[PDB]
Amino acid sequence: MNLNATILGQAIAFVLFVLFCMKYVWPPLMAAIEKRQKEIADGLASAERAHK
Amino acid sequence: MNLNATILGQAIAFVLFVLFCMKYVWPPLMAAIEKRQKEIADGLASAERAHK
Amino acid sequence: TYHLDVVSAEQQMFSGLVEKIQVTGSEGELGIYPGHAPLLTAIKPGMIRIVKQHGHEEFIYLSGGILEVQPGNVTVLADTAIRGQDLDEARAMEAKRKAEEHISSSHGDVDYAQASAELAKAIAQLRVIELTKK
Amino acid sequence: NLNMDLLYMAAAVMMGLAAIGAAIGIGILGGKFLEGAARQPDLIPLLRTQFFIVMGLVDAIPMIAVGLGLYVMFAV
Amino acid sequence: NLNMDLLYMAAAVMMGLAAIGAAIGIGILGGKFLEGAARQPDLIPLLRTQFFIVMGLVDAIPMIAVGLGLYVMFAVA
Amino acid sequence: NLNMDLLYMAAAVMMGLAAIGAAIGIGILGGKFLEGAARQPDLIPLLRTQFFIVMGLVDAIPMIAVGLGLYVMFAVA
Amino acid sequence: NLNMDLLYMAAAVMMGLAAIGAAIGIGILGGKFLEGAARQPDLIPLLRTQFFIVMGLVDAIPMIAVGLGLYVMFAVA
Amino acid sequence: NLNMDLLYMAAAVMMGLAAIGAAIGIGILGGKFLEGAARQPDLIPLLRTQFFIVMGLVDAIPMIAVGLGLYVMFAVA
Amino acid sequence: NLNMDLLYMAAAVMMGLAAIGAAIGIGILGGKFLEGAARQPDLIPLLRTQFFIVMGLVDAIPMIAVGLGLYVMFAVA
Amino acid sequence: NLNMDLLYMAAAVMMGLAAIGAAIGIGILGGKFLEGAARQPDLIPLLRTQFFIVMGLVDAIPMIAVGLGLYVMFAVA
Amino acid sequence: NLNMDLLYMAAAVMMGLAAIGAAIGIGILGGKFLEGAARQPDLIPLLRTQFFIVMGLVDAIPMIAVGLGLYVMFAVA
Amino acid sequence: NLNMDLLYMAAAVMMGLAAIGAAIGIGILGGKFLEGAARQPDLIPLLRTQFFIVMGLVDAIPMIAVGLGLYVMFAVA
Amino acid sequence: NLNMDLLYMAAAVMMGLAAIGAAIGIGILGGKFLEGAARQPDLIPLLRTQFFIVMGLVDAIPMIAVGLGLYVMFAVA
Amino acid sequence: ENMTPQDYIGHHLNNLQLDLRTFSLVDPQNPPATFWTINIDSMFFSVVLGLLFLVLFRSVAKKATSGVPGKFQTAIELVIGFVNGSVKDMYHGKSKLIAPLALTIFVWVFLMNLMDLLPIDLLPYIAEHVLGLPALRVVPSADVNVTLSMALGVFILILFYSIKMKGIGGFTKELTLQPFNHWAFIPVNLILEGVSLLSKPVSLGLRLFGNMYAGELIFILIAGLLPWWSQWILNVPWAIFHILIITLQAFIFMVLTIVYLSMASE
Repeated sequence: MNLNATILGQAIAFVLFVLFCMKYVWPPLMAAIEKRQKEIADGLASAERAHK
Repeated sequence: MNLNATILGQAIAFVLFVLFCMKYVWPPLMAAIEKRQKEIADGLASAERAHK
Repeated sequence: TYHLDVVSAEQQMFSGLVEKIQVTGSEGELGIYPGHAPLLTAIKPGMIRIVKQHGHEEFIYLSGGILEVQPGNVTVLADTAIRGQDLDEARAMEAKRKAEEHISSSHGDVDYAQASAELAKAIAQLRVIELTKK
Repeated sequence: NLNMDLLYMAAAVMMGLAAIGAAIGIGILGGKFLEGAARQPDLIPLLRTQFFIVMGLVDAIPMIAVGLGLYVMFAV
Repeated sequence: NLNMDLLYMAAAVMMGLAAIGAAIGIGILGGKFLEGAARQPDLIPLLRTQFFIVMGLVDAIPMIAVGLGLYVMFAVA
Repeated sequence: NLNMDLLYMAAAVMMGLAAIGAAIGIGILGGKFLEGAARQPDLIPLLRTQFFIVMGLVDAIPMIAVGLGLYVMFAVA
Repeated sequence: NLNMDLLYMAAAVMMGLAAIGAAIGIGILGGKFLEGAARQPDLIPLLRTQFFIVMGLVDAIPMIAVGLGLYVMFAVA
Repeated sequence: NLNMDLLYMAAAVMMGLAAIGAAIGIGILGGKFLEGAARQPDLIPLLRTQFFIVMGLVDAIPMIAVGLGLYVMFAVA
Repeated sequence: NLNMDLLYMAAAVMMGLAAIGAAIGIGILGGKFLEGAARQPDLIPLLRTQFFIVMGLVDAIPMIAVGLGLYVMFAVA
Repeated sequence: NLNMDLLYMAAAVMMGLAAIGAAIGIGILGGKFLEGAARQPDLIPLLRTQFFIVMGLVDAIPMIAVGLGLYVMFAVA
Repeated sequence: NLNMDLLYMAAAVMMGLAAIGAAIGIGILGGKFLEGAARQPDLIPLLRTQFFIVMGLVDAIPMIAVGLGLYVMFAVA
Repeated sequence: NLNMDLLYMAAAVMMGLAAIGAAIGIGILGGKFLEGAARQPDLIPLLRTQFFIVMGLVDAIPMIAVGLGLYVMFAVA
Repeated sequence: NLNMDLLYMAAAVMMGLAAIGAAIGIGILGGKFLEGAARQPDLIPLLRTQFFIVMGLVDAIPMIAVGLGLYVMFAVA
Repeated sequence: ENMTPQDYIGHHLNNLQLDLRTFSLVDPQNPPATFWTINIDSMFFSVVLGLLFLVLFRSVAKKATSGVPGKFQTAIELVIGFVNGSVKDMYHGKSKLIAPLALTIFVWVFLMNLMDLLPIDLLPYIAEHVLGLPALRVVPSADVNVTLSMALGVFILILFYSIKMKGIGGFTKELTLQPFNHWAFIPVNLILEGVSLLSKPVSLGLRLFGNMYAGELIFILIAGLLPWWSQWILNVPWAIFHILIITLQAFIFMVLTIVYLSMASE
């Protein structure tokens, strides 16, 4: 067997894995990143309204 | 598999990473989070007393 | 299609022909349809959705009841019922406000269960005004 | 010699256990389909759709075992 | 010779496991059918059709196993 | 000779597993029939019709295993 | 003539699987019979009739396995 | 050497499977008896009278397998 | 030497099979006992009586197989 | 060879079957325990005492096999 | 030759047991999915997401055996 | 030779039983997970938490078996 | 000498079976534990306590079998 | 390179070690038997990933603000909240150790598993052809010694807390009298509770290992046996599948460590 061919096949397999992660695993993360702050985001503003 | 000195060498790294995480990493992070939650707490307080 | 009746001692709440309905239950809501098995059923706080022939809908909150189903003519013998325009989102907030008061009010476990049911009722009212917007 | 009849026995073990798994997992799944059908004749096509979805998952391993059983048996 | 003995043992274990799997799989599916018919017998012709539709998939593999068990015993010998 | 030793054992595994599949399959389907009969008597003959319909399908693969175990025992060995 | 020892092993596997299949088969069928009797005790002599009719089918294949295994154990060995 | 040895192995497998069959089949039948007893305890003496009838059929086949197990160990040796 | 040394394996098979049969048949039966107990908890001593009734029957065949296994170890081998 | 290795294999069969039986029998019995404890959350101390009564019987028969297996490994082999 | 005729059986054991495990485990989970989807159809997309998630959990462990089974059969031969 | 050959079979049996045990085990909990969610959709993230708790407990022994399977096959071979 | 091959097989059988029994026993008991939450939301700290108490009993014998299997593979073999 | 499928798979399970009694690197085929022979590559990546972890977290922790956090600061406060939530739900004691312990287990095990997704030859190829090292394989959790080292750590914590929170009198009571209560059963009860207690952490370590060893092996198999034009279509589904495994194994090792210390102490 050609070991360089195994590295070729592994390269293509990594590329296609990256392409799935980018489209299905990362955006749930950037969603949750924005969401973490967003879930209690208005909370800080709500505290000042009571003083008003 | 084969027992080896790695079983001992890795235990040092683990214990030391836990001690440093306990002192340096965890208290300042939880301090910043709780300081935020507390502050969103206190605004909701003022409303009840003022209205009464 | 089939017909459903809905009543409480204080009033008839709805009656008419329905292509379909969705109804609260004990272990959560269920869909109901002409072909559904004749399931006599208990009810916890929630709503019923009333989709009449040619697909036109109404959205009723229920305090509680029982959904007998011998026939295709089915009935809900509700303990108390209010529709999603007979209540409003402010009235559902008043139900929630009463629930928050009841949570504050006492230590007793059955009182606490009554307060928790009042919360579930209040959120079911809010949900029915959301269903009414839908 | 002794080699070939033992190959036929190994193929029989793969394709037999595959028969058990593919039969019982669909018996268990189809009974729930039939009770839902008897409860919801209105959603037989919808439930049947879901039934094919999961059926494809149940069959996934047994068909590998069957394809290898045929290989061991006839191609080696 | 011994080759026959081992080929008969292979066909026997293949058909035996096929018999267990196929008969218990249909006994479960059918118990569900008979209960759904008892609850309301108006659907017997309808459910008995869905019954055959599912039972078709139950018997797919076991009849591959039987077809090859028979082949091993009568043509591999 | 060595042939009868292994050929009887092959037949024995064949009809033994067939006895498992046929007894468990009819045990489950029959228990559902008897509960249905207790639940709604006077529907016994209708349910019995359905029970014979499903029972014919349950006994299919086990009877092939029986017929071939009889063949191996009283024909091959 | 070593042949005698394997025939006892083959009869042992036939009668062992037959005792498992017919005992768990009648255990499931009878448990459904007892729930039926606990619900409708005035129906018990009717359910016993249906239970003996189905039980005659549960023991069809196992009494063949015990029949031939007892034959193998005495007549052939 | 291994002829008398294997006779003991055949008895071990015969009684082992009969012990699984009888234990499981009575476990299932007695569990449904206990659940009918819990639902209608004042009816227990009748259901108990039905349990003793069904249990005898459950145990009848597992006890002929044991009898042949003792025959293989003591008489055939 | 192998003639006695394998009798330890014969007893191993006999009583290990008995152990799985008994432990599972008692698990099923006691499960239905504990559910009956939860449904009517004033009733426990009566149902527990019926449990001790039928459990005796569950363990009889396993217990004789355990006794014979121990005999095969300490007396024969 | 044949003396020591088979004794370890016998031990392996005795305590592997005892692992199957003691683990599955308590998995089943304890699930019924947790079901009753959910229906009647005032009963948990009573039901757990009943569960210990039943669990003792479940574990007693496998413990014979486990203790004897340890005997076979240390004292015999 | 004598060496290789057993590696196809090591493969057969790994892929048979992993096919039984993965198929019945997914059968158990999927029927519960179709049941809950029958009670509240609005949830069907939600439940479908939970269904594939837990199915990803169930199938992960049995698949490994099939992977090495392909290694053994086509690389170890 | 057998010191090489048998190790592959021993690993095969280790990863076969590991695959059946792990695949069958969590399916019941996954079932109560999906039906419970369909019944009480408000509690889903809570029940999901509890699900993870019981799932991480079901994995210990099958992962012991499969990890040592890869040890037997690759390190000692 | 050949003897070492059988020791790995013996540990293989005893540990594989212990993985079967601990996986299914925790599956069943942990599904009843999850299921118990449907009716009420005031029991997870209690039930999780009881669950660990009974689960401790479920895997113990499997863990014994595995511990002896480990001793056989590494120390004895 | 002239490696056969099986031979290359071999060299992909072959390991490089350093003999502490001679400071020699270890040959592709001739290991020293002495256990003082450190698996250097897995130590190197293990400690470097743990260093990276502590540098990344300290760089935020020394600056973190309770206003609306920055994009990076948010991704750390998320995992902090996620870990705290898991601890608070399962542990009710006063001890300051348990929450950072949970954190370090989660993030370090996570980063160690993350190595498995890379192309299996990338770093080994560079380490042989650029650096000239006689072997490399990079996934740290894919070797027993680290996972048992972490498990033995947790076992020492389990012992400490069962001794501290309830003493030798209580621990000896629980270990002897349960489950059969009567003093008559103490010799048997010792067996039943002892094998359970000692197997729980050892099982936790090997529980993670039994996944990452097979994980890497599966990638090795797919890269060794199949031709390149069919390697990709069968590798990619395993990589996508193994993402869920790495995430669950990290979560599991954390959660189970909290479960064990909670059940031990309270």
